[PDB]
Amino acid sequence: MEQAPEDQGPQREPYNDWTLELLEELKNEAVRHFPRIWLHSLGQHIYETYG
Repeated sequence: MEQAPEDQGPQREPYNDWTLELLEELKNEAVRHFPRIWLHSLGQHIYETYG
């Protein structure tokens, strides 16, 4: 074993020493292609957040 374990199919598990780094990737992903992680996320929390 020398890789991030899927665990019951493709499923998140950020705890591992592998994913300690793949977390680094994931957050990198969340600060690379992140405009609509602000804009469609808000677009969503406006549309859904009616009142």
